[PDB]
Amino acid sequence: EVQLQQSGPELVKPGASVKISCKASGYSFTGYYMNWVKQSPEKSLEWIGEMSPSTGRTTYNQNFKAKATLTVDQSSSTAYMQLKSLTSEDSAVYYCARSVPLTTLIEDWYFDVWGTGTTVTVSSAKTTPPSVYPLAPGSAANSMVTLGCLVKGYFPEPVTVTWNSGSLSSGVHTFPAVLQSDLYTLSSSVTVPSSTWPSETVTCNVAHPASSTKVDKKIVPR
Amino acid sequence: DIQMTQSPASLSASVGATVTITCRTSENIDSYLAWYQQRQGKSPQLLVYAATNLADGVPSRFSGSGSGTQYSLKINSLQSEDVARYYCQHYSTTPWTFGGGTQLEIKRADAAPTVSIFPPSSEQLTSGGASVVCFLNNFYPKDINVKWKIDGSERQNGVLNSWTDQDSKDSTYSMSSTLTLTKDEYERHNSYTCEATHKTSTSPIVKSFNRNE
Repeated sequence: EVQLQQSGPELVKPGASVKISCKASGYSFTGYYMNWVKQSPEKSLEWIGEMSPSTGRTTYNQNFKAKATLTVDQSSSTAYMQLKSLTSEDSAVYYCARSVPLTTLIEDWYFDVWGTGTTVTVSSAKTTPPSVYPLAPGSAANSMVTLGCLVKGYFPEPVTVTWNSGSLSSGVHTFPAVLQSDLYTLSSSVTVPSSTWPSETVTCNVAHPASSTKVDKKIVPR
Repeated sequence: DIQMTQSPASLSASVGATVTITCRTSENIDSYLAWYQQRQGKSPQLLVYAATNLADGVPSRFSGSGSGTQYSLKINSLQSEDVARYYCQHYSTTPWTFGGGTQLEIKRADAAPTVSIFPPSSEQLTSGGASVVCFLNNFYPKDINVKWKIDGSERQNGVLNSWTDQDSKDSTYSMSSTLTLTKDEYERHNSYTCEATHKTSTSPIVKSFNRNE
């Protein structure tokens, strides 16, 4: 029931600013503190600061005092965080997180509900759409066959991949993207019974929201 | 800033095992401590607060203990859904800080990789590029090393590798390795080899194709 819907992924230039949103549902929004946490690519967690949605009152981690500003909109049950003068250090996933009610005498300051997360990328690298390449065998008739898609030369993350519009999900391995020279490569493999391919259609579907692109690639033999 | 040091960095145990993760603090934090779980690709969830209080809805196989500068999270009868990173956090004096995390994996029986290799697509060759891809799927343990050989000579430049996280059904790992060349250098050669070392084979695992043969 309690949910914290955050805003979408961001690509920002190494001088600019960004404002992240956190929409609350299933509880009295102004009744509980709201916190913000950074998660570096190295998967370390850093507490940025806390805001009271009720009184506007605020406490910062001094390391973020120059970087972060926390704001509120009570009418829409939404908390905000702006990050100023961004550098590579600021590329991270940012979470909003609910703590205890404002009426607690108890000394328990835990984060009991975490937001959906907002991935922030800061770089001067250009948004580039993916090339999608089919991976098919040249062996004819194993009882299982492995097919794949190679998604190359795109920026920024994320790309998402499905097989047969998500209806083919068992035996799929979609691999983490690897950055080289400001462009990503990702691959995905799918293993199917050899009785079903090539007699039946297998297609990888690739989405790259940043560049407004969706690609379908049917895997054909040879 | 209170330093929070977790150990071990990585833990591997069988389904049904009891496991303990430790969090050591730079100050007596008087049990003002929380534990969180975070599964791959997901937001963290609260497990334990005040060092020993189980958060509601959390499975009872989880427990916390500690005092002074040493705190522990314990999982009785480890389950495959417990594969995740675990973090401790203090709330004693500002600023609140977190440990570096502990990653838990399920220990299972050794599993040999299923290896598939793919020449460049005709589509890519039209761009003047050529990627050869090797999949090494559903193996255990995670430790693997991949080398590329072209006409028998090891090639290191232009190789990109990535690993999946542990599979929630079968507890294996998979790996992908892509060697990218130019269409021109790709066409100067015949034999393309993906070669792996893994504990399930005494000798190197060799997967090749001949361009073309």
